[PDB]
Amino acid sequence: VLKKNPLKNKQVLLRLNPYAKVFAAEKLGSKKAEKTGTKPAAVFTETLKHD
Amino acid sequence: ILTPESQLKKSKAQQKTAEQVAAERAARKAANKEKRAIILERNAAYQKEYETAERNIIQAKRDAKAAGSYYVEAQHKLVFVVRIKGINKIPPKPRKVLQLLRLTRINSGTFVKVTKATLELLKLIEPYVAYGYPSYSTIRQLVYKRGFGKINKQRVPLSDNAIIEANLGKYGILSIDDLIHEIITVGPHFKQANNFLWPFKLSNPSGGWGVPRKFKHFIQGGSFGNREEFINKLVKSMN
Amino acid sequence: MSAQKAPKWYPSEDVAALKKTRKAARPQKLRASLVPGTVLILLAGRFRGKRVVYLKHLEDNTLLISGPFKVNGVPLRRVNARYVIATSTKVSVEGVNVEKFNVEYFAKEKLTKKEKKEANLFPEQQNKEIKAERVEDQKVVDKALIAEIKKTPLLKQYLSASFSLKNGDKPHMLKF
Amino acid sequence: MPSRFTKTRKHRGHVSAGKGRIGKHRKHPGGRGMAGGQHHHRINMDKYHPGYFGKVGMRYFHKQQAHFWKPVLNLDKLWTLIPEDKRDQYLKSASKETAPVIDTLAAGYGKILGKGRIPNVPVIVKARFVSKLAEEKIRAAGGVVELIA
Amino acid sequence: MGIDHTSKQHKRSGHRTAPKSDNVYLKLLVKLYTFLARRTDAPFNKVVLKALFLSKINRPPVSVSRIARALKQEGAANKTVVVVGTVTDDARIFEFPKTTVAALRFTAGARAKIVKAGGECITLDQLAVRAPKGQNTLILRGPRNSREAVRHFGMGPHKGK
RNA sequence: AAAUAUGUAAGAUCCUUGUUACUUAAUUGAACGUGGACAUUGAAGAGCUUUUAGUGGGCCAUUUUUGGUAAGC
RNA sequence: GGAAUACUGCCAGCUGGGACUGCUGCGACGUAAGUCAAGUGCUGGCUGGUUAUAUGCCGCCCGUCUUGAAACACGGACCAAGGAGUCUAACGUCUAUGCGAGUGUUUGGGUGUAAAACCCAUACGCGUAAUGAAAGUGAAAGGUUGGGGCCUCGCAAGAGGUGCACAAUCGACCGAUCCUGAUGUCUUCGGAUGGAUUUGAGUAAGAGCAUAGCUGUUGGGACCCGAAAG
Repeated sequence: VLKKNPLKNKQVLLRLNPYAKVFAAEKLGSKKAEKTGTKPAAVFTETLKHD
Repeated sequence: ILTPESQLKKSKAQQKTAEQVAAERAARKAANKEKRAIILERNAAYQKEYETAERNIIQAKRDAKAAGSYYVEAQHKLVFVVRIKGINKIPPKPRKVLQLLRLTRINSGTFVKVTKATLELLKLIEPYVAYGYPSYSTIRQLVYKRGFGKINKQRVPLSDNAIIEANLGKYGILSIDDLIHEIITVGPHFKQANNFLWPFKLSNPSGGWGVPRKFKHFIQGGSFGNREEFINKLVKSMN
Repeated sequence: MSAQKAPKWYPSEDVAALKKTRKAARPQKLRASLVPGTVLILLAGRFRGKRVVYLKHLEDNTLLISGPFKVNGVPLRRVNARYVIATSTKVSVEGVNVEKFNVEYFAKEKLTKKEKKEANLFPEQQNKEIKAERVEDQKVVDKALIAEIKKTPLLKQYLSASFSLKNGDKPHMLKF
Repeated sequence: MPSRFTKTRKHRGHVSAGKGRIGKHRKHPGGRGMAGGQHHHRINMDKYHPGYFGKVGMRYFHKQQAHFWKPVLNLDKLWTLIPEDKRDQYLKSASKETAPVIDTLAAGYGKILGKGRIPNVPVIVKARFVSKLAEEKIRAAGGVVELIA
Repeated sequence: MGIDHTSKQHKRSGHRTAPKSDNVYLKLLVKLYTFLARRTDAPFNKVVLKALFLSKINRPPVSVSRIARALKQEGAANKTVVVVGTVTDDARIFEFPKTTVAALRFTAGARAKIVKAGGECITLDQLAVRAPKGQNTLILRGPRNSREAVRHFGMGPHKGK
């Protein structure tokens, strides 16, 4: 019946991670893609005044 | 001895199955980067229709009283609630509603959504609390340091590994950027998203810029009460 | 094990990792304050001259200098000053090694060694001044203002320094 | 605070009626009678108790009836029958319906019911000399209730 | 602060591995159960363990009559009876429909009657080996709690008012 | 009255089929009960039992008071 | 329309740098060789207490009495030793543990080493149903629901069957009452049926007894002492 289940372990120990860049590779994907991606960024704002 | 050793190789497969997920996340993250652009711009976009419509609006308004006719903006905004004030000299009353929001101690935090009913319940809580909308970014900074792990496991933080691979999530994507976007938009079962793990346990403010007087309201000139701008400043200090 | 409570049993050698991040001081800190590293020289005082390798900061100023003397010898400092300005040799220390031990040729090699950097130094001293140079040496602190010039340059000079530091030691026991 | 007299509660289980009150039975009269002379006992055992025992203990001589159903005096089966005045019979164990339990046992009864002959699978319900009351043993000898030294 | 949090801490746990074990066998047998429960699926084996750990108030006497009607009488067609406490002898129906009965303890008469009827009387160790998954099993039963040594206590017990 | 108030302050499954009942004209109805089928902002703050102890003399403040000129009444 | 910025974001991270650390599922440079995060070296040597100062607890102590104790409330000069929940009964539990719808054995006899011990006949109770002044009489079925569970399943969900602890809900019975009372015998009166009731009992509300160490309760002096007393 048993060999159907396992062992062992554990293991947290630290967690306090951030900004790095190395831990900032882990906390992200997106924020790395986005990281190129930002501001908001363009144009136009002038009409809105001018009016 | 040979045969269990072959079982150890299989663990290299498990090493692949999540990574196949990693690749899925990279894509998800790329789509959700455009979803980030929208969260930032939306507030800005509302303002454009007023601006476009009205030359009239500004000059009359600084100089004199009266208001002009034609348009008007409605607004939603979700909230974040932090308990400044302690238990001492209060009824259990109001305390049992704190326990309901899940502000267990001072420098506890809970997010709340946009509605009149919460506010009315929040009114009994009120002299417990500074509250307001923190912006898209300060909330990102808020999750990273203060967030914690779910039940069926203890406290394990919101830190990098633990969100990407773990965190339950029936409704939608748990991953760090996806989860944060999704609560702020306050769409479907983002109230189930805001069934966080459970309270953010905030640091005391540095410099006491987070503490203007406990005595006072934002109208008295203190900390108390609703304030969007000040809550983002306040949370930065809670770091 | 077994039964039956439970003592030990030993271990180690592990870790782990860093690497880009290995590096970042390792030239550097020099970058903030200017200068080369050690070996550093008496320009001043006297005109022609001299060498020492900076074994210590007890703190900055209070600095340890050395060379050889197992028997009768030659001297040695802890000093808060008296005379020293930098050269163009750099190690991967700043300035930590030490005691006042050396010995085999040390005084003499360091003496031949100096000639070159000092000979490089005196024209640049004539080019700027000399009498003035004492007042700089007297300081000791130091460092920012002007770290220059050339000299020409190292390979042998490093060899003495590396040795001096290694030399600075001793083990082998003794009663005197 | 104690002595033990303070506290103790109260000294003796009284003041329980007076001021205090709860529990037990309190406040008596009420019946008394029979005295210490014309008194106890009448022994009563359920027919299930012999019924269980019907298989072990038991092949008990004839007549007509079967392999397991056996005639048994209930008087020889009940412990402490000899100091008892009379021995009385009850009624069966459990098994579906309003419920039977099969034996065609029966003898030696010093009292039996109208719900103890009837739901017992048809029987030779036989009563003892002692049971009848209308028993005559004017002089002479026998029936005589069982005694043992 | 406090509360719910204080209340949970204020409680307790939960079972508890039984106070004293006079029987050596009972001390290892219970430990064997937590052992089996944890390596595999079996919920019953984990449940039985707690009950063996509690004293007079958890451990159930079950009678032959109570087995005979309940699981036995052609219902399910002959499962495994897990009697946590002990069986007691009390039944005659010219019993029983089989069966493989499991318990900590049996009376002599109970073992005797059950083997003659069918199955095996099985003190639970033999059952655990052959059945281990714990399917085709009923955990039967209580009482325990019913009416003769409940809060029917203390004098001339203890009705309604 | 209307209170205005404010704390409060209790309060948040359906259908069909058959069979039974029922109170009330040999009279009209529901509603009962069953048997069978169909279809539906919160989070451990939490249920029950046995046994146990220290009272069974309080105090201050805040708010709302009632007596008292008042009072560390 | 060019005209700082209030209030605000990100990444780009440049850059000065203190104080506390030391087998898992990955994300990132690299087709390639493979590697980057999570979960430190080089020299000179080889602390607890006790006497006395700075600063703070302190408004002793410890107790207790108290709403409030330093108390101008109460007790003790100092120290060693002595100095307070005892025994068992009986009732109720808790807890184990052995036989179990009965279990239980004084004392004899036999044997016995130091008393002890053991075998057995087995002196004698609360259980095995109850009511009640007493005559007298005397029964076991059935669900409804949640949920522990199996199987039929599909399987990281789940329902429908089938069996039921348990508790809540319902009825139904056995005695007691209270009331019609057959069959009838026919001096006499013994008693089926059936219902309502309150209470007590029985089935799915079925089980102890024994000793043990312990708690409570009454007790006996009853945790100890303290009084004038009769």
